[PDB]
Parts: sequence; C-alpha cells; structure tokens
Amino acid sequence: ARVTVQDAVEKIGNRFDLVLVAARRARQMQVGGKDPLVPEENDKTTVIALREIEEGLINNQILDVRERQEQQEQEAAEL
Amino acid sequence: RDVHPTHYGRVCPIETPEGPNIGLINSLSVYAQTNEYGFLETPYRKVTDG
Amino acid sequence: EEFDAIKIALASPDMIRSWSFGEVKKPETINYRTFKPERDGLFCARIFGPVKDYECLCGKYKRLKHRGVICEKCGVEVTQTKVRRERMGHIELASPTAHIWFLKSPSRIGLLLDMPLRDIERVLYFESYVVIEGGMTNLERQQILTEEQYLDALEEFGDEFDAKMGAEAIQALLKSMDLEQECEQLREELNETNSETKRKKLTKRIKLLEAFVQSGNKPEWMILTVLPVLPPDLRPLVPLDGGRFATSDLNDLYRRVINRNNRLKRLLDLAAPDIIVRNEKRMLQEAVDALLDNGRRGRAITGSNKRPLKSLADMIKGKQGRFRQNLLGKRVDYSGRSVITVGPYLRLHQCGLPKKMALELFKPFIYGKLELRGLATTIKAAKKMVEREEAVVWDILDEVIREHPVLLNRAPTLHRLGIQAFEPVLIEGKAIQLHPLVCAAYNADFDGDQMAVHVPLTLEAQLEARALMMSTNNILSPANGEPIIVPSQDVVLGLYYMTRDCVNAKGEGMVLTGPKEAERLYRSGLASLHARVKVRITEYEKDANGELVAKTSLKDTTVGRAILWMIVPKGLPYSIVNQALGKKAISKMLNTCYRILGLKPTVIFADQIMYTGFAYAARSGASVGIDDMVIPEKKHEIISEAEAEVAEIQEQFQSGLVTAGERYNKVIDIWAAANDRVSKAMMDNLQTETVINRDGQEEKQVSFNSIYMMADSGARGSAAQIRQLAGMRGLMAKPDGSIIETPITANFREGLNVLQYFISTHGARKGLADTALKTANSGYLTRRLVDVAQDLVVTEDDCGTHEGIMMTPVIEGGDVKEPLRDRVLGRVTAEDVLKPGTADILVPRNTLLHEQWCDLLEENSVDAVKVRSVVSCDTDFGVCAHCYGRDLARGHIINKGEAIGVIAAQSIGEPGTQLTMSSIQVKNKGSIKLSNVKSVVNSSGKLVITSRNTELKLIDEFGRTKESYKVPYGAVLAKGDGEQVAGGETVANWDPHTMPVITEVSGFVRFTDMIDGQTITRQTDELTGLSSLVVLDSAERTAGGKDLRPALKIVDAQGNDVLIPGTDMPAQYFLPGKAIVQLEDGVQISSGDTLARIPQGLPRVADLFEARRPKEPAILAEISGIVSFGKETKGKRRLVITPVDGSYEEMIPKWRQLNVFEGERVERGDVISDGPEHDILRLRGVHAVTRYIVNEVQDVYRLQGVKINDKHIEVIVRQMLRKATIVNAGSSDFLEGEQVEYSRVKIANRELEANGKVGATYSRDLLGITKASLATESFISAASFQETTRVLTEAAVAGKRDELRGLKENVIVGRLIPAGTGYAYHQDRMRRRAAG
Ligand SMILES: [Mg+2]
Ligand SMILES: [Zn+2]
Ligand SMILES: [Zn+2]
Repeated sequence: ARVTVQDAVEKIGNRFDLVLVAARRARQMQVGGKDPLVPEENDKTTVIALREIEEGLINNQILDVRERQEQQEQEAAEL
Repeated sequence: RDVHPTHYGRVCPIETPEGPNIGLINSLSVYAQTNEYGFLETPYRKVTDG
Repeated sequence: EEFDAIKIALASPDMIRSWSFGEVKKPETINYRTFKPERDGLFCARIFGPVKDYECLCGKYKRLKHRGVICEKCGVEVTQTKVRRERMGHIELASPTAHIWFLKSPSRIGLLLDMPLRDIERVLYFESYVVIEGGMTNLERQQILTEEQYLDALEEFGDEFDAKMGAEAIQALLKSMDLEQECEQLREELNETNSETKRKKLTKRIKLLEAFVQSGNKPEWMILTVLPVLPPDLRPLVPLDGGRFATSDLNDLYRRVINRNNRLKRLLDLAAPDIIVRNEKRMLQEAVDALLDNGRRGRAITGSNKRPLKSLADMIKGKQGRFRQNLLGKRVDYSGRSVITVGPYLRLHQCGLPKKMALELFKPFIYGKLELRGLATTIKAAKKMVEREEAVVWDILDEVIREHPVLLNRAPTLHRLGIQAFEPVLIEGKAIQLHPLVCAAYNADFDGDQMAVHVPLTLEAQLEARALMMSTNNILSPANGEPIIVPSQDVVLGLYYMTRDCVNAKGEGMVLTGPKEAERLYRSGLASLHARVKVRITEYEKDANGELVAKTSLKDTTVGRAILWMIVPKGLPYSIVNQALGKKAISKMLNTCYRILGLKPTVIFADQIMYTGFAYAARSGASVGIDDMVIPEKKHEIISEAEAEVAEIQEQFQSGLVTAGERYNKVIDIWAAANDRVSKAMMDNLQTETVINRDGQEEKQVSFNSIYMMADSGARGSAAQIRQLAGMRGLMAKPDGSIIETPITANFREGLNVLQYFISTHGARKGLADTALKTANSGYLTRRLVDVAQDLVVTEDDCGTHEGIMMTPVIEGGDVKEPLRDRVLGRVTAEDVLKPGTADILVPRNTLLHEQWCDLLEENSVDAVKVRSVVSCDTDFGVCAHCYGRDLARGHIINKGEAIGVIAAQSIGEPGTQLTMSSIQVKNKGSIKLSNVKSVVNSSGKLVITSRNTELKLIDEFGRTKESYKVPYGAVLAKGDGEQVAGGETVANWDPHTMPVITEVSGFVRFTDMIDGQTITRQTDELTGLSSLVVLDSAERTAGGKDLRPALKIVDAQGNDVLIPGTDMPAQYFLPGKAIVQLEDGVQISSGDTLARIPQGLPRVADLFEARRPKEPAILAEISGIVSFGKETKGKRRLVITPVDGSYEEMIPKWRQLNVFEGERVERGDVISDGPEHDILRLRGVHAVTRYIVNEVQDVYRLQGVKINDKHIEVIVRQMLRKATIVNAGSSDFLEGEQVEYSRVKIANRELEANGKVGATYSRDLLGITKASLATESFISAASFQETTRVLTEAAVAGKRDELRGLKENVIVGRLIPAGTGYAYHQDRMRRRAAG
C-alpha cells in the first residue's frame, strides 16, 4: 500500500509489469471511471489498483478477459 | 599553489579561497609593507651582541 | 509521424534546390527605421514565411478575403505562420569552393586520389597549377606544374595537354575518373605484393572506392556549389527591452558570403585581370570556412568583440553545442530547489515539504479540482482564488498531494541512490525536511547543501515513484550485501550507552519478570540503563516451516539490553542484542533480520531504531571538554630520553663517521619510535584508570572517559584520531613531500609553536589542493565508463552454452583474504560440481547460490568450483539471468528487462572519489604443496630448484590454503615438498642481489671458450687467489669476441661434456656479464652451488581500464622449443628459436637482464625479459585474461577500503572484448578485424553444413575503451559526446544508417528507452517488424 508494493510483486512476478498492469488498470478508472473492486478507504486510484493486486484480482489476463467478453457484447449491439 | 619557506612573514598561510582559485589568491600579514622595487619586506629586530 | 530509422549521405546540389524555397541575394535584414523583414533579404517573407496572422505587408490581401493569393506587389503570401524554423533558404554560387570537414582533416578527398595535402595546397590556395588531363601520353596525371614550367608546357605543345589551377581543376578530376578500372586493378596486385604498409593503402582504398559504388554516393558533391541557409529562427535579430538589438552570430557570417559572392559576379562582368580574379575566388573559401570552422584553416577570425566567433559547427562542437548539453540533459519545468533539514518524526517513506513551495508548484493540479468543486467557475476565476487565502485551497492541496510521490535530487549524482521518491508531508516552513537515515545514501550532511525537487505528472511515472523508486523498495546497495541504512551518528551512540555491562547501577542481582516491567523500575529510580539483572523472557523461533515455535527462558542479562526486546519481531535470539552494539553489530542485526524474516519487517524495524536512538541519548547526554582529554605524565621523560640521543648521532656526525642517509634514517626513527609508544603511554593510563568500588576492593572494567565510547560506537574515527590530541600528532612534511627530521612535541591540549603551525599548513593546503582536483578525475572516469555499457540489457533466460570461469579465493600474500563463499554467493554454478566425498553433485548443471547453500560450501572443506560469467554467456545483444545470479540491489533472482552495465558504471565510478586518501617463513601447521617443480638434491640435503615456475604455498591439512609466496629460480630450502613442516621453521633463504646459475649437473670445470683479451678480462683475486675467467659487461669488452658466445664447458676426465640427466643436450653456461665465477680450473663443482653469482592509485586504475600497455612490457615466450641466440647488437639482440616440430627472431633490449640462456629450453608462458607483464590474450586462453585484471583493480579497493563485487568489473571485460581479427577468407574480406558476434554468425551459415570449409578463423581483439565508443556501428551514440567533426565525416562518406537501438538514441529523440518498463513495450515494436 503506502509503504510496500513487494507483495504486489510476489503475485505477478515482475517489478516493471506492475508499473504497466496497474496503469492499464487505473486508466479504466482515472478517466474511464469504472467501479473498483476493493473498497476505496479514501485513496487515490493508484492505491486501490495495488490493493486490488494483492489478492490476485487484476492480472494481464484478467485485464484482457474483462475486455474480451466486453468487446463482443458491445459488438453484438452495433448491428 | 603551495607554500615555500619564503612565505613566512610576508604572506599568510590561512586566508586562501578553497575551490578552483585556492593557490592563486593570498593576503599579506599585518606588519608588512613593500619596497621601492616591489619586493615584499617584513620587519625583524636585530640582536647586536646579545 | 512515426519513423523507423534514419539515413545520412552526401547531399547533391540537386537535393539542395529541392530542399529550399528561394535564393537569398541581398544582405539586407531590417531597415534602419521601419523594423521590417526585407524583400529579397535574409529574413525575407517571399522565401521564408509570414509573421503576423493572415497579414501581408503593404495591405492588399488580408482578413481571408483572398485565401491562396500572394501579394504580388510586395511578394508576400497570406498563409499560416510559424514556418520560420522549418523553412530553409539557399544560394547559387558562381565559382565552386570546397568543404572544410572534407579537406582539412586523412583528407578524405586527396586520400581518395592518394595525392598529398601539400599537393592540394598549391592548387586550392592559388600558388601553382596542376594537370587535369595530359592529352598526349608524354606527361601523366596528378602533376603539379609551376606557372613558369606551365608556360614551357604551353610553348612546347599548346593543345595536347589540359590543366587549370582552380577548384574546378579538382572538380574535373572527380567527374573524369572511373573506379571499376581501379578497384579491380587494386584487386589485381593485392595478390602480387601484400607487404603491409603498401597493402594497408590497398586495404583503405578498396574500402573507399567501393564505398562509393554500392552506396550511391558520388565524389562530385564533395566540393560545394550550392549552400543552404538556416531558417531565421536559428539566426534571429532580436531587440532588447531598451531598444537595443542583439543577434545570433550567423547573420554576420552569412553576410560575408553574399557580398563577396556579389563582387565576383560583378567583377566577372568587368573582366578583371587574371591576377585579381584569383584572389577573388580565394576569399570565398576563406569566408565559406568562416561558416563551418572559424579557427581551423589559418589565422583565427574575430570581430568587434576581439574574441573568436562561434561557428556553424561550433553549435554542434564541444559541450558548447547541442549534443552534450541541450539534448541529453536539459532544462525542465515543474521543479525547484531549497535547503535540507532533518526530521526525527518522519517515517522512511515520508518527507517534508513547504506549503508555499507546493501551492506554487502544484498550480496546474489545483485548477482541475476546483472546477470539480465548483467554487471557482472558470480558469481565470480559479487563478484569482489562489491569492484570496481560501481554506479549501489548503483542503484541495493536501487532497491533491496525498498519494502523489515526489522526486528529490542532489548534485553530484554519484550512483543510483542519489535520486529517490518520498511521499510529501506538509510543514509550516520554507526548507525541505528530510529523513536523517538517507544521509548514508548521499554522503551528505546539513551545512546548507541544497536539493532539487521534481514531480511525476503522468500516471505511469507516479507508479514508478511508488513501485520502483519509493524509498522502501531499495535498501540494499549494489556494492555488497549490507544495507545502506547503517545508522549514522547518534542512533549508533544511543544504543552503545544503553547496552553496556558495568556494576555501577543500583538494582543488580534481583530478578525481573518481563521486559515491560523494567519501565516500572528503571524510570522510578530503582534501575539503571546498565545494571546486570537476571530476567525471564519469551523468545520465538521458526523451527517449523514458516511457523512460530515458542520457547521461554531466563537470561542473566542487563536492563537496558532487555528494553530492545520490546521491538524485535520474535525471530532473533537474545544473544544478538547481548553486546555493546557498535556499528559492526547493528548493520548485521538488520542484515540478519531480513536474512530470516524477509524485507518488510526491516523497514518497520529501522523506523523504530531511529526513534529510540535519540530518546535514550536525550536521557544520557554526551558532553565533551578539555578535562575529558588527559595527558599522562609520561610525556616529559620519554622525549627527553631520546633528546640526549639526538645530539649523539649528531656528535657522530661531528666525528665524521655516519653518512647522510644513515643519520637521516636514524633521526627520523628515534623521534618517532617514542611516538609509537605514546599510544602505549595513553593505553594503560586511560583505558582502565577508573576505580569504582563494588562489593570488593576495586574493579577493572570499561572506561568512564566518554571518548573511547564514541569510537567503539563508530561516530567519528577510532584510536588513531586521538593521537593528534593526546600524544603528539605524528610527523610533518613539505608540499614537495619529504619526511621531516624533527616532529612535534605539542598538540591541541597544550599548544603548538608558531613554526609548528607554519609547517602544519604544508600538509593541509596540499591536502586540500590534492582532492579539489581529485573530484575532477573521477567525473572524467565515470563519463567514459557509462559509454561502453550503453548497450547492455538482458534478453533471455539461458544461452545454454559452454562453461566459464572458476571460483577460488585470492588468499595469496598473507592470511585469508577473500572467502570463496562470498565470491560464490550471488551466482549460478557452471560445471557439475560435487562434495569431497565423490560424486555428490549438488547442481543440476546450475544452482542459484544463496547464503544457506553457501553454508554448505563452508561446511565441506572443498574450495574449487566453476561459475558462469558474462564471457561464457553468448546471447547476442544482452546477457542472461542464468549467468548473472542475483541482482545485488533487489536481492533476489535477476529478472528479464533490467539494465546491467550502467548500474556497474555507477558502482565502479562512485568510490573513485572516496579512494585516494630475505627469507620466507611459515605461519601455522598443515600440508605442504609445491608443484610444477624440477629440482635437485643439493650438497646440503634439501630441495634445491633449478626452474622458473616454482614457489611455496602453505596449506592446512584439510586442503584450503593459508599462505603462498613466490620463491626465486634457484632457492635454497630446508625441508622437502610433500613433507610435514612445523610452525615457525626457516624454510627458504637466498641473497637478494644474486640470481644463481647453480650447476644442476656435476662435473669438472675447464677454462674453455674464453681467451683473455677477446670476450673477458683477467681479474684475479689479489687477496684470496681464487678467481676464474671474469666475464665483463655488454659494452666494455672487445668486439673481436663479441660475436662468440662465452661458455665455461663442464668437462670430465676424458674430454666430454657432462650431459644433463635425461638429455643429450651439452651442458655449458653461456655466461653474460658481471658474473664472476669463483673457483679456478680443474676443481670439481657439485650439484647445486654457484659457479658465479650475479649480484645487483586512481590513474593506476586509468591504466587498468583504458587498455594501455606499460612503457616496460615484460615479454613472454612466443613459441616454445630449443632456442639459440642471434645477432650482435645492430640496434638490439635477436633470438633464434627452433621448436620441437614447429617453425622468428626479434629485437631484445639487452641492456636489461635476460632470463633464459643461449641453449636452455623454454615453454610458452614464460617471460624472456624481466619486468611487469595483450600478449596474454594472444597466446593464452580467455579466462586468465580476465583473471589478472579483476584481481588487480578490485585489489586496489581492498587496499584503500572499498568493497565492490567483482562481477561489475567482469561486466566491463565483456565490453572490453568485441572484435576479432580474421585470418582466412572465402566468404568475406581477409584480415580486417570485425565484431566477434558477427564472426560467430558466418560460421553458423557457411562453415556449418551449407559448406564444409569456406569461412575464416579468428582470435579476439582489444581496443582502447576510450575509442571503443568511437569504433561502433551506431554513430549518434558516438557523435553525442566526443569528436563530433570526425564521426560525422566518416559516417557520411559510407552512407550509414542507424537502428536507434542504443539507449542514448531513444532518449535524445523523445522515444521510450529500451529497458525496464519500456522493454515490455519495445518488443511489440520488435515483433511488428517481422510481422508486417
Ligand atoms: Mg557538507
Ligand atoms: Zn504588401
Ligand atoms: Zn549464458
């Protein structure tokens, strides 16, 4: 959280992907403004994204499975 | 930039700057004046026969 | 927008007109009153652009009445402005003139023609003519003709020869010539006579000729005919605020072309006489080069400043230009400076900040939040609501601030940890607050050293300031395995007072129940910080698997030692806090804390070691004065007892006995021999002089001095710094630096003399004039160390290739020096390695070597193991994590994506600033090893050797060596190798002056091959009588026997030569000078007795990396075999070697002493001269090349107290070896050296099964590392920093291109760096090339 993002690296496996997979996560909530999964606890968007990470909730695949159902469910709406 | 035994009496060993001009600037000690030529003199007392 | 690569070539004069917009024909810039751009001028609107919005000059086409219409009266359009930077102008010359990058420097144009620059300089200066083309074959091309011999070439023939004297005369020589006739005729005779110094010009031109062929460059463009003019936002003409103007320099320089070109085309119209038109075209190239290189060709050119001008290239040359100062480093918004100050209440991830600084800095972030609040309505409204002091201004400020971390910076940056990223806390001040514990990370203290501040505005870098650079992510420095939160001054002192073992405190002996209740007793005045009290505790261990197992025990401990147990998170023994807790124990007590419990407890822990360290100092109080420093009474007599002796050898010096050196070396000793004992004067008088009485008579314990508790703490110094206070302060010296005869008898407690203060400046002003230029020499050395490492980023997990270097200790010289396990620690094993009970292989060809697997190797007595280095890794364009082991900074398995080199280039160049300031005896008992030995049993019984490679090494019985020392060729011993040697027994002995020529064979002597007057003298011993034929030195004797090698033949009674045991080689000593053979004729000498005796830094680091050979290289043995000697001193001695089956004779400076004799056998890997020792790369392997260098410069740091992991230097040795000279051909060129990786490419496509053998074999090469950055495939990586004129000539003659692959390339162009967070990007860019 405020002090530590080490447990956030024993989840993914990479210090640099954490800079990417949280930024891809928080950009759906910075200006995309979606619902967060953890409660807020009066924190900015970068802190709820890392608190999301520790319980195994936002991965590289979970950032893409969440969109790929959402892509075709949007692409079953245009026609 | 460094001292030498003729410095004593004429030029102080403690009022220099520190950085890239440490050995270029000096300051003359309180008792000295100069010559008609411009070489520094510095007083002493003589001892005639003890 | 986006572009893949770039390209550079010579620009044609057709390309220039297609680049441009209009021909600048008049020097007028602005009129004298109407400040206006000028028609057909330099700032012209008809060429370069518009200025005001949709507004022409005279007022015909305005206000979008006529969209695409030029005001044809004045020549000016209406269109969109700000093209005054993009839109270049041009100019067409009348006489063509020459580029100065392509002429002055090889010349690269006269180098093309093999024509001298002095042959050019009669032509392009208008001194004498030259031929263009002899029509008749009587003359030949490239022939300078003087103007008087030109008329003879006129009046002979007239029409059958063509010759000018002009720049056109060189221009005609480029249009005329062909290359396919030349470059296949240079092909024709490269095979005729390939002698090198003629063939190296056949190497360079078949480059240079065929450079132009396949690329598309032409050398016609190499002499200018058209010029491009800089768009006037690069050459402005600006006013000041006071109506005064100030221009760029190039408006002046461009002016000198357009006038002097004008008074040629007008002077052509009037047909000036043929003397003057020459000087007309002289001045153009005088003033064209004034643009390119002001002070290059002749005398410098200055103006009204009376100082030289900044040229066109001087905007790219040096650090005054744009590569070194305005592209890599920059200016920056969103930043500021202030002064530092401490905080004893910030936690580690926090830091202070002013309000007035942040509210002024975070002004773009407030104006977004106020509209989301709506108290401010618009933007200009919200700016108004800053000055009006709203409570919501400081309720949005903190709400902007919270979880937005912030960089801080300090100069000089010396390594990675100079920049960090804390979290803000506000305070009501105007000075940047800072944690105290980060002062080890900066080598800084609080004397007003300012610090920068920076904000990561984007989302992504804000995460980098939290995931990468947040100050609790990185505690462990990349130099070693000890952290950088070694507690600095008072936290190491507040402990050392508190943990102590005296008997003074009341309450000692009764038992307590828990470390809570000591609060109830010590504060009440029934307890003392140090009182030795039995206490029952409850510690915790992890003897299960990650699970706490309880135990509870009692400890006869002290009270202050017990209160530390209130914090420590139940994993450490009570024995770890059972000491005095100096700086030695505390830093390991963090190291052992995260050795066991992981990282995150040791960031909470160091927080609560700082809060106590001031708090029990605030109980204690540390006070100093004059009374604390005590002089013992043994000061009067100890100097007086030598003061009677300083007149003693002076009185010898009045008797005329002692020389200068023997008296100077004795007056320096006895004046300082007692100074050695003034440490013994203050030890027993000031360590246990205390007398506190406690249930006995007295007590001998620790001191109550409050000084020796400060140095065993670790705050400032140790027991050598008190010697300048309590005793006398050593000796003194001159800034020349010779050691003084009379040292000091006074100090800082009694009072020095007016002369003792005079000469004290000498050691101090020099001592600051030394280091004030020793910070320059490291900011040099760092800057090129980061340039060889600018390509190094990991690629793959494994190469899986052959094994590499071998891990052994460095224990030579004295005792243990480096533990093998620590050099083992952090790595991956290379070879399948076992335990000393056979075949217990602990690796599956690779194991990560952390500290518990290091404990296994310390357990077994085995001490040799192989570990992959960067040399045995062979992934292209990177290294592998299976050959790096542990990233020392993060402290676990190195991932994929990280940098390698620049962390080591920050590691190695950091403590360069902190750096610059007989008989061999056995030590203990054990085993004996001395191998690679051929020796003899002497006339005394013991091992006497007659070989070079032998030396003594002392081992224990287990196998792990204690000592080793060099023994000379021919050393007399007292025990045998492979025996038992007791401790303290004299093994070896030899005279230092002589190197023995001791007889290994045993035969009679005979005075052969020397007759007195030819190669020798007769020097009989007038005292003894015993003297043989006395050989003389190299210059005194007669030349009539100087071609005859003088040999005392070993003969027997029949007349033979007594052979060596084993060989049929004759045994006679070809004895060189000064070697007086003792015994006369007919005497049998033994085996093993002398026939003749032969009696007699940081720029040091800048040899070891800058790839320099010494001035006195010690030659090795080229090829082995039975060697003879050679020629007699035609400059130097030659060496006739004849191998056992193989195939050289070369110079020898014979005025030094040789090693191997005229007929002795030598093996490769042996010096043939004496001295210090590229050759070891030429004839030996690869690993031993890296061995001597790593074991020399890491050795330097141990001498002056630094520790650096040897991998960092090994990282450079891989970047020190990139190239490979080639022997054969068939696929490519023949002998030019090339990239070793690419030399491993063409074996894998052509020497592999496409063809049986068509390739070319190759060794390893070695550049200087200051030019290995200049000798590169990328060129802007080489043009950014050094010699920018040269590297942009040769890049353009060949038609190079770049791939933007180095990380200095992606940073200048605004791209993302190919490392770290951006490496996971750049491979998608890399995979999109191969797929589309
Ligand atoms: Mg300071
Ligand atoms: Zn107009
Ligand atoms: Zn490898």
